[PDB]
Amino acid sequence: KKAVINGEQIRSISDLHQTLKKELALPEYYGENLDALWDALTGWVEYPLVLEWRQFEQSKQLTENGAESVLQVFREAKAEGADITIILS
Repeated sequence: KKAVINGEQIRSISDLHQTLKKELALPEYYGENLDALWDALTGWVEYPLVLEWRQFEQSKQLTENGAESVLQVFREAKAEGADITIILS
């Protein structure tokens, strides 16, 4: 699939969990964190996936580790075995 993080519209990590829940297509109980996300990517999302993380600054410093976490997982998937392309530029 092709996920895309738009920090230009992400008001807070709240919209982030929705952007991943929208691209990855997560369910309602979606933990919206590195646990449910990692649980998803590693058993929910469809690879090869494209995590085009646009503005990774906004939303990331606005919290403590929401964007940097969904990312530690996205990358953890393309690393361990997942076939995801984590982009940030």
